[PDB]
Amino acid sequence: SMLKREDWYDLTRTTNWTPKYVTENELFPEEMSGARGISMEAWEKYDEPYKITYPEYVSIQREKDSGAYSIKAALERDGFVDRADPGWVSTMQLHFGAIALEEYAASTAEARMARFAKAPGNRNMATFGMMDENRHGQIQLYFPYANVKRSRKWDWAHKAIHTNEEAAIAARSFFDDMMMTRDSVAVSIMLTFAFETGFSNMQFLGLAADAAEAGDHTFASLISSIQTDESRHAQQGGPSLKILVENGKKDEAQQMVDVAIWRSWKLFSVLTGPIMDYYTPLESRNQSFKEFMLEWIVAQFERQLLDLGLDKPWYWDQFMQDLDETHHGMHLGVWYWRPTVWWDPAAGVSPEEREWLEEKYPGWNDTWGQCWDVITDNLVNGKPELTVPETLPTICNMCNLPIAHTPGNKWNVKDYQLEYEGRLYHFGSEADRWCFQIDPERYKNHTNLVDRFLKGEIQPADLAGALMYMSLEPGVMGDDAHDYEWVKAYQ
Amino acid sequence: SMLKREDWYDLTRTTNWTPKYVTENELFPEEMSGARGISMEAWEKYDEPYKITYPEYVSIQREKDSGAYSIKAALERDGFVDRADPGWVSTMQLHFGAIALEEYAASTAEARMARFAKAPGNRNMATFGMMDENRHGQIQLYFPYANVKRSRKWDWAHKAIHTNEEAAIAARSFFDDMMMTRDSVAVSIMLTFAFETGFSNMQFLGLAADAAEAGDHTFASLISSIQTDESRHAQQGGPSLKILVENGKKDEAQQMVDVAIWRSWKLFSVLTGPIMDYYTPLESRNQSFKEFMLEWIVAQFERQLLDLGLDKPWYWDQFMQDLDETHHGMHLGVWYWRPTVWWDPAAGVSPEEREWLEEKYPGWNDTWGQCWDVITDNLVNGKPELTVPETLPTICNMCNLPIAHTPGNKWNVKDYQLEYEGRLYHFGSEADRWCFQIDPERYKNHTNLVDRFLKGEIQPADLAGALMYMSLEPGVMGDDAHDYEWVKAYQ
Amino acid sequence: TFPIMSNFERDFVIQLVPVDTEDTMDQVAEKCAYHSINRRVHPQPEKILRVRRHEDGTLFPRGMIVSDAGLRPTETLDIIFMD
Amino acid sequence: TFPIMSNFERDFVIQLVPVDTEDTMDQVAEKCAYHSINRRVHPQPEKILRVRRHEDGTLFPRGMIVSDAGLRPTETLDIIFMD
Amino acid sequence: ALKPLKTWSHLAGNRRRPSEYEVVSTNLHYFTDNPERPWELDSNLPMQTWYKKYCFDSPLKHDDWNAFRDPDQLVYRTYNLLQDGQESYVQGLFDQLNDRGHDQMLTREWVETLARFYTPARYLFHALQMGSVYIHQIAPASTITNCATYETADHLRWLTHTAYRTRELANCYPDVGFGKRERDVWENDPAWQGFRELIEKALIAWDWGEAFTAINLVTKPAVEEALLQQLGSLAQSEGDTLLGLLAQAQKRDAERHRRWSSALVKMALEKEGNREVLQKWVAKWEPLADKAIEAYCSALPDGENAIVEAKSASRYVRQMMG
Amino acid sequence: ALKPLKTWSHLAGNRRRPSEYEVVSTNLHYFTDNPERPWELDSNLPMQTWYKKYCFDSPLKHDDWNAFRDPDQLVYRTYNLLQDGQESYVQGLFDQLNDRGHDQMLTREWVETLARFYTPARYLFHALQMGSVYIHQIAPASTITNCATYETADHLRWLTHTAYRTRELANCYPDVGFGKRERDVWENDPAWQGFRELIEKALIAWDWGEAFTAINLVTKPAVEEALLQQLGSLAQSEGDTLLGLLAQAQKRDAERHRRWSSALVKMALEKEGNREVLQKWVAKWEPLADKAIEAYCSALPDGENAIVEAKSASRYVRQMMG
Ligand SMILES: [Fe+3]
Ligand SMILES: [Fe+3]
Ligand SMILES: [Fe+3]
Ligand SMILES: [Fe+3]
Ligand SMILES: [O-]
Ligand SMILES: [O-]
Repeated sequence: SMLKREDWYDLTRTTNWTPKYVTENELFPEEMSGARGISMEAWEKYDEPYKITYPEYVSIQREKDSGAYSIKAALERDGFVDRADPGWVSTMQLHFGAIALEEYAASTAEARMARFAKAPGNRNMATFGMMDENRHGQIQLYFPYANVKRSRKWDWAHKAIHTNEEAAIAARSFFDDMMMTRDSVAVSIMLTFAFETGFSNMQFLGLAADAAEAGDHTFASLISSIQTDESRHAQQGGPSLKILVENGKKDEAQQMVDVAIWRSWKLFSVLTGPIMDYYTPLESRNQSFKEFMLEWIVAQFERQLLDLGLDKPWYWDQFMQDLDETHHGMHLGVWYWRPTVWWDPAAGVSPEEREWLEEKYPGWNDTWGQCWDVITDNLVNGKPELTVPETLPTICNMCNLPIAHTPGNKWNVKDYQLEYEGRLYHFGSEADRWCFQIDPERYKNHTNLVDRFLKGEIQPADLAGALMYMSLEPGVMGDDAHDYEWVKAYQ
Repeated sequence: SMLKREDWYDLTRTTNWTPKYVTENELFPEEMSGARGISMEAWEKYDEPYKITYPEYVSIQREKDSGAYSIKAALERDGFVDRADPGWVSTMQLHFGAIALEEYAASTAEARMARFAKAPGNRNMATFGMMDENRHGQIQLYFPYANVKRSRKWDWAHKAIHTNEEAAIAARSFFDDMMMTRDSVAVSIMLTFAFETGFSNMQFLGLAADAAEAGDHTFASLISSIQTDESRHAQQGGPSLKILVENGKKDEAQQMVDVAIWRSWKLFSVLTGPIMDYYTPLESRNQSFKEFMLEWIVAQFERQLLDLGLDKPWYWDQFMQDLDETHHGMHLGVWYWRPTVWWDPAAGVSPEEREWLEEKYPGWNDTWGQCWDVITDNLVNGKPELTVPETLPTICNMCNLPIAHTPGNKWNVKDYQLEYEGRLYHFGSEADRWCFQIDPERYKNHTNLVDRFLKGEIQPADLAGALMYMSLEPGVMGDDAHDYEWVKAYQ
Repeated sequence: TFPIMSNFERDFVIQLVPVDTEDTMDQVAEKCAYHSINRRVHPQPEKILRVRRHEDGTLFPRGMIVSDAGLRPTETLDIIFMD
Repeated sequence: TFPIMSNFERDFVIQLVPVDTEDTMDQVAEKCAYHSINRRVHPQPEKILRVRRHEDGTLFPRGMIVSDAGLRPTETLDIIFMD
Repeated sequence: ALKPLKTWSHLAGNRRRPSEYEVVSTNLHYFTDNPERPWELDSNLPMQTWYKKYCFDSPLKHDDWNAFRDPDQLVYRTYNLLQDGQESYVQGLFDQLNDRGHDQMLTREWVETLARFYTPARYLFHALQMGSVYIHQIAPASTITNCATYETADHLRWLTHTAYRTRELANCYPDVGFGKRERDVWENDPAWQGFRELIEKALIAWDWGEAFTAINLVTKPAVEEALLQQLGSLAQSEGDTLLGLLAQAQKRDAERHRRWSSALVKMALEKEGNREVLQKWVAKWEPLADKAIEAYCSALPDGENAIVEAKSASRYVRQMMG
Repeated sequence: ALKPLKTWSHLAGNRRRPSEYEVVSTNLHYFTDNPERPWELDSNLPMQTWYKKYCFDSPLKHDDWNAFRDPDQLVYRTYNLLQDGQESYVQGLFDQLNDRGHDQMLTREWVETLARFYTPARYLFHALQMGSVYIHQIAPASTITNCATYETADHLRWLTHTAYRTRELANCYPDVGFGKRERDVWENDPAWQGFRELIEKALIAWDWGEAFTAINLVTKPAVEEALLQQLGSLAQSEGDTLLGLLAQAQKRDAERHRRWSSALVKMALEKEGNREVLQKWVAKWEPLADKAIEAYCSALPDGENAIVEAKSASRYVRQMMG
């Protein structure tokens, strides 16, 4: 006979001891633990809601991988990739590039909590979390690798984050901030609570439905499996948060959460937004990226927060508005700047798509509709050089994304400039600026793509030179996903 | 450290002992063992080429099932079945019905060798074989069962063999003969060597390619997995055969092999033939059922046989010819008699299909082409009652299949009648007759569908009464698979 | 009544045709063709349907009846085309 | 030479436009529109392109030059429509 | 048109949605459809006669054998999940007790005991395999057959262990003739003759009810209590810790064969007259079991006590089913 | 247009088609791209400083750490296949040695030994977990990190065993205070103080090379030979057959941590001056190891011999890598 789990679980996490031969602060340096003056004993109240133990873990996760890999091998010879709508293929190539090595780097993020958290429950959970992100990175390399002979773009599942291409910087800007450069307690909150619970759990679900809808079962199974691992380690922020409030640090708690959501929001607005509203086929779309947000992301935040004893962030209202406007910005950026990304952006402004865009976001053609009109005339009329660019957009120094908002009729493109020690920074939104301002030393020193150009770091200082600085090359340089098929409809 | 397999394997099969408290013949009754006057010691030379042991078996086969079932579950919600060309759906529904419970009954067939063979190697191999067919039957029930709410026809994966519907009788006629009613040694030869090695191994491969081609991956994976189990137990006839020849029974050996192939040929000509040449889409066809036979089945037989020290069967020549003619017969039977089978036969005589049929079998339109012409005019001209039947075809008393050959121009439909103890039997080919004749007592007593009708066993004795006797009913009664879509092309 | 098996010219399949002890070779052929002509074989009104024992080849006068033919029940017969 | 950030009316995105210390507000606007008119904003030859400091709202006489504008490098400026 | 169903047609109206076990195991034998002609061939073939006589005409009668249900509810897929786990454990033992040279630590005496009492059990175990596979092929329902199907793999499982361990012992102790001597020990050793007679005679009881009883109700508990319980207790008290563990592992298999045997008996008692039928077959065979447990255990250290413990433990299995 | 490749671009021209191991493990860390600014943020953040100093400026230098290759070649998928097998075996043991009430057969003395010497090892084992996870997050290559990743799960694996076994012992022997006493034994028992000082001090060696050495080259063999080899030999000679087996099972894990540690050392020696660097750190830490093995083993039955066997067995691991 075996014991029932409940009977022994606590001894797995009864692991704290009073050091003597070194001191608490030596063993738990504040820069890595972030114990915040709260005591060892008071972190021992840390109690995770979802519990697992070594033998269960290795047993379950063996199954998950047998499934996934068996399916991959089963479908391989049918080469579905070869026929998929290239809106899809692109969706995928962007995902692997931006995410695979960040998943990997997440294991280190977890590794951090695993060594430096004063909460023993947290330490062990983090070890599994660590194993989870090891899987994710590994599997999300093994899968794209199936496709390397199909196109060089797939090599980017690996290269992307080893480059200075705009997206890689935006990516590393976000992850390094949330999960690589923060103390243990900070990480639990800014990564597992804010980002993983906040966003990627529901995104991964949505992505898996989309994959299925599109007929890529290999990919549907992939995302779907990974998703099953999320809560096991995503849980880790909750208990941390409780302990901080219960213990008179509601403000610091509050602040990291504010920062965490905004930065996560901005990355999300360029990686998921444009896919939902432009790369997915018109018939395959269940809802708008805005409908998806409200329903599946935003209520959940208020739910989560009220329950923790926190308040909605100061910017919440703006956020609500920006749902109508940001991602259309983000999308227009990427498409217009397409030879500088590693997949083929789908334009998504065929007529039918255009009225869908109007239904979901009333006021669209009279704003975002304009710019696209001009682009369209340009390809109608045989002058398509006026739909690639000849300069660089202003990059926000926080999110490392283009500063952009609504234009046309209600044009309202704003820039939240700030001067700080005889240098001028540019901020794509109020919230981005405020992030820098509350923690200036964390960012001061850093330079985004435009700064580097402006400083002579990119040589030759023309567009072809920026292309080599970003490791891009013909064959990976992005063009219109449908080869201007949607053009014929205006003529 | 563990031992290497080679070191201990022999002791797993060193299991014979000299009984004392009972006698050899009591423990091994000749009707179940078929030791054929050959000695215990001389059966101990029986040496299987493909070796496995318990721990390897349960370990490998665990993997095979994790794969298969994980894939089934993965694709389920996409309901591919709902859209498949109904040539496919039909192919499947016929397969499950005719095969699933015979797979099951095969475990008993194996169970027989497992208890009654004097060759110890054979006994253990047969135990695994037994486990293999347990799997096959089980899995080939679990899979169709996914579809029971889609159509009652799927219930037949289970019902079929519990009925007196023509195919069920043809089926049970073949299996009961080869594998349920023969001694241990007989079975190894007539089932594992002649049928499993001879036919279903290569068929299962072919079926899996077809499933994939058709876009049913669930099914492709199914058949493909099962196929991986075949040789492990299919091997069992070879060593038996060697021992019989090495030991002066080349003739008995010879004879069971002759019988085994013909009966297997005939069942194969109605179950696989018509699928290859009529239910598969025209573009999805790699080769003709005749090209497939020669290449993948017939050379292999000569190979196998020469190596064993046997000769090609007396009928081999005829067999070669009959490849041009039988299955087209078989197909025409089924389609014309369609409300009496449990799936929707695909006509397959659209023009393009018709020239393909001519390419592969030159002389076709001037033979099989005719009957189909008349059928076609009949649906062109609005009289489609003349394309269902009002009588019963003459059933061969051996294969329990319709007596049929080439008609039209070279009409050559023959019947190999035989009178035997004041009753007249009918035989669909020379070989079928000869099977009865060399072993009359094995068949004498039996009555095929026509006999039963002719004797008052089917009441009311009209066509609607035969339909109830065969457990068929509207909703499972077979109609044209494409709903006469291919009709429009003549008008 | 009597059972026989009908091997109709240019058809693929032998069938079961009940006939009557009193039918003529002619009326046999009528009963047969019902199940083969205009279902699967083309009519030939330039022609006349003869009736021969399938076993050995023996041809039957158009006018004799079952009873006179010395037939084994269930017996297979050819139904051919002549003039 | 001088870097500035161009906030062009009815465009979505601020861009980097090099100009020269000697350019007029007028010639600035010429350089800007190159990257926004007929790429993404419709021309308005019923109109004239003015130049205002983005930070605080301040409007610049069509004829003054960079050097006279007291500009912080990299500074963002509106490029609007008037008459 | 007949409406599409919720489940298989033979399982309709069942309150609760049928399980995987029910879906893939129930009502599969078809020879039970025509007891006047089980097989699609002449009704006078020897095999027709064999099934009429030894399956249909069993004195052990029930109106609906398809009713039966394996309490462990085993299907091919769940069988290998269970056993692949249990093999990891046992191969784990072999692997690691080897590393440690456990075989060298055993006494000259215990080695001699292993060769007389432990190795030759490949013959006994195989004969059970044969026995249980005969049940498979004559039982009157697919759910009955299936239980016999898995038990047969279990039986071969045990033969395999013993096979493998015998090499290892021949490797460590080459002059003992392990792997060469077992047949003559099996055939000529008083300690084995009890068992061998029982199992030879058992293997020619063709009636399905009688084979079930002779094999699962009388023979198996006796082999189980003697070769696994008694020899196992001895192994351990004598320093053979591998076998003390090996045996306990196989007894899990036996315990499951008991669980389904028990349910089947529970099932036959729903019908008057069956208890007597079973009891009468037990009382035919029980004597030969006693003979077996006496010839074997009495040759062990502390002989009589083993005899008395086994006799009553194998009896206990049966008393519990009535 | 640049042509589609045969494999990843960093693996081009490699003679042989790269393995699964190579595909999913190699060249993944990106902070090693800009040693002047590892992280996409201000280069003066504490975390930038931490990686510059403790990763980039290690005295243990190599031109291309990404070169490194785990000889066991472990990936997440093959890790769980291996360990799910090995857990089936160990949970198998717990399950079945329980059935048999193995815990009741142990002597009053051995129970007292289990509480002093066996249970408190949850603290030591967790500290190793902590140790190995620190290596993960500072090592200068993803293939180095990965080896540390799996070892960390192994470490938690061992903590888990001990956790579970401790309940079982508290269940069988409630007045011993098993599960309550361990912290004070860990903190106040001379036998533990050797180990505890070592491992506390080890856990603040931040330099990646020094953490590798302190933890994998000096601390682990000493914990391994003392808690697993020595206590395990004792368990068995003292009737605790479960622990004699438990320990041998965990030593398979240790042996693999040795295999990769060994390869990494083999790798550092391709470069002049590294041997001295390693040797100098060993000679800093080795004394504290000796202190640990003395405080612990000397309190065992046959103290001095254990001390002499452990001292030389842990030394032997290191001599074999030069
Ligand atoms: Fe992840
Ligand atoms: Fe995650
Ligand atoms: Fe099969
Ligand atoms: Fe088979
Ligand atoms: O993640
Ligand atoms: O089969």
